[PDB]
Amino acid sequence: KSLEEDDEFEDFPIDTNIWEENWDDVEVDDDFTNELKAELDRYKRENQ
Amino acid sequence: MDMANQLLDELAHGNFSHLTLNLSQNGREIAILQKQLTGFDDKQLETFVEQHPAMPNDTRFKIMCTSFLNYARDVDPWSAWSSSDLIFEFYQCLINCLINDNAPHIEMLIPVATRETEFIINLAGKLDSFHLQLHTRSHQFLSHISSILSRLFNSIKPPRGNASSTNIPGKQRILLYLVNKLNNIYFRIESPQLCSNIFKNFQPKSMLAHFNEYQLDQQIEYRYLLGRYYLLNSQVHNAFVQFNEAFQSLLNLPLTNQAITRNGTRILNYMIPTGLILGKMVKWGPLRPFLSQETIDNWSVLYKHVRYGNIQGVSLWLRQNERHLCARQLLIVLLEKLPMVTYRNLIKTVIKSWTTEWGQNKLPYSLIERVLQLSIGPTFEDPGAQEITIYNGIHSPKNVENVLVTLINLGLLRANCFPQLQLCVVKKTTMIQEIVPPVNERITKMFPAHSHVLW
Amino acid sequence: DVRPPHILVKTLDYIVDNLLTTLPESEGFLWDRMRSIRQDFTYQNYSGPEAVDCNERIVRIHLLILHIMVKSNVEFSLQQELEQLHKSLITLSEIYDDVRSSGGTCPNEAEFRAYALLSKIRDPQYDENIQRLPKHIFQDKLVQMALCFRRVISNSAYTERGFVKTENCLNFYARFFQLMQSPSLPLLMGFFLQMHLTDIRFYALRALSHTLNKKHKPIPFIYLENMLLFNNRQEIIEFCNYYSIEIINGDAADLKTLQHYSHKLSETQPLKKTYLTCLERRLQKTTYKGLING
Repeated sequence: KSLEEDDEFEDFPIDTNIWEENWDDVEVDDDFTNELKAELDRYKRENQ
Repeated sequence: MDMANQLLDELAHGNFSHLTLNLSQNGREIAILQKQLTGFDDKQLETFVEQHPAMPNDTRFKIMCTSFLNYARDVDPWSAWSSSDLIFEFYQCLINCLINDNAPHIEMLIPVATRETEFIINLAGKLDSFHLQLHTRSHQFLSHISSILSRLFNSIKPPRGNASSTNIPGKQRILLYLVNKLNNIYFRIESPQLCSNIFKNFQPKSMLAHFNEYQLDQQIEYRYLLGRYYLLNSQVHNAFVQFNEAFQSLLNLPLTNQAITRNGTRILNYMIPTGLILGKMVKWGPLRPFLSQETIDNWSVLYKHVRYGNIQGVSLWLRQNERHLCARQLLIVLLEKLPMVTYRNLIKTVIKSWTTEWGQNKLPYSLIERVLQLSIGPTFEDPGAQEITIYNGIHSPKNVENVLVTLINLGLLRANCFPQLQLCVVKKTTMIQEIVPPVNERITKMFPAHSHVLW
Repeated sequence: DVRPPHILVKTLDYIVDNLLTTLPESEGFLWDRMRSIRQDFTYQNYSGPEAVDCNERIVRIHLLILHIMVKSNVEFSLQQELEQLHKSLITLSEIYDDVRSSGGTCPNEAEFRAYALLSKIRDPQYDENIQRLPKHIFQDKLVQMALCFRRVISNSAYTERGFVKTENCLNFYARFFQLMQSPSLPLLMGFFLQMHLTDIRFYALRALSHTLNKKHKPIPFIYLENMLLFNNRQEIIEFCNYYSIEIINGDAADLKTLQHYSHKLSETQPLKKTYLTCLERRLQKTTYKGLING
């Protein structure tokens, strides 16, 4: 159990793009972003 | 047949087939040796080694042989503790036979030394777990092993500038092996800063012209430990290039064992938060074989909170994940360095609709204060949480100008501040990247890491 | 020649009882004698309860001395005080480790883990050490407070020979001065944090100056005094004069004239240590002996 959970590498007899190009352009409507946009609209309206 | 005389012949001619502390490989021969060596005092064993024919005229080598005879004579296979003095004594003598570069049978002794090193590390952990019952301080055995391996590491010299041969001496063949073993020991004894001497003297001692010329597995483990060290010193970019190159090199390895998958998981456990601090988010495709779906879901929740500017989200995620993040030394650095990315995305979404869509060049402090009221949520001052916490004591929506000032100083927001006007002026434009540039490029330009390929 | 533990306790009791109020005239006497108590503990290789109690209350006395010497004009330089305070915190940390390894507990450990977190407030070593301690030590309100201060004080632009800048630091000066005024802030911890007022103020004005356009008017002294919690105007005037910040109209600071990028000027000595009026006011409402006894 400790060999598999410990941060030290296990011993084994020895014998690519993985990152987002840009997550700023690929925008997805989020719940929090919806409440933030609504807050921007309400502030834009109380401050006319 | 006299088995002690036979063993002394083998050892005198560099045949170390039975020279090992592992009784699972040496049990029967060591038992016969123990029955035949019973009777003889220490001086008689020392004389057996001293007067043996063809024995190398090396005091440290003869001390090693005599120490192995004492071990074989007095070993108690039923008690690992009672035999520990013989085992560790013989191990120290064996490593002492490696300090001299021209020691007798050095090339044949090196594999023996690595084997016995793994054995004695396992036994040292085993005995350190019983430090209270053994009346020893914490990590005493393994620290002793670390001292031995440290002297061995110091004895390894850099190559002669005009060397006469391409022979890789076995002390150079195990250089990176010894570095990773020693640094792993320093991590397990919970004193990882001791790696600093080991990291500083690794490349100067190496004869290899390129770091990629070592075994790629040792390269992966070295980049893993170096990244963890850098991260212990809050150097996020330096750690990130090491975790990243480590995981790429692991992606090149053929997936022979399950332990390779778990090692990749160990790399990702640090590469995901380190990358996220630098404004980088993984594509889970190439990470499916190394991460469970629940881990991906967790880091994806944190990804959403950071991506859309939810500080309260980030602090809640760190609060729920506090215990395993502290175990991997991850909580503090994330608590400190995720907020500025989250703020960056918050004011990113604010400036997008406010400036590029609604055509307002000015950002009043009141607007950003309401936005921070939504993002931060509750603070130490607010009721319902009357005790201060790392998750409610740091961030407050009152400090609009401070957040803006740190965003501009980190190069994450290109804007001017007006404190007496209480507003923040950005450039009148429809392109949002001119106001809020890509965060990873800005961070990496302000904090240039060392060469990801070491040498 | 050496005091056993129980008379070291008797001696520190004598000090807490009879020397604390002798005030900055007895600072050298106090520091030397307390150092002698700790040295007597090291002479006997004793990390028992008496050594813990003595090092703890001695640390508290150091924290009180930090504020007392600075409130008055007596000493200015607290190098030896901070050195012996730090060494005492290291002793306490080691003893806490040995007691935890033996299965015991120390009731005041969390408080002095916080003080230890404030001894070297920019050293990541103490974050590393605090993250491997038990959850009740880590989640203690005092340790949480010290951690919050370490986060708000972190600055990616902190400049000093031998200091590697780290990414995405907060530089939350406003939050720092908000927490320094908190009535929940333990007074001795505040005294410890007063050592960084000048640095935090310098990097606050630097970071703010980088955001102002070239033709921006000087920042009024009222705004900077409420923002940085200066005790009076003479302090912000002496602060600007120290860092060569041009004072326009006698009340405003022209932040673009701040040419320094490090709080520590290369040739001159550091500006003398200062204090906060709120913490002195809190000190006058409570006794020295009360603070030292917890």
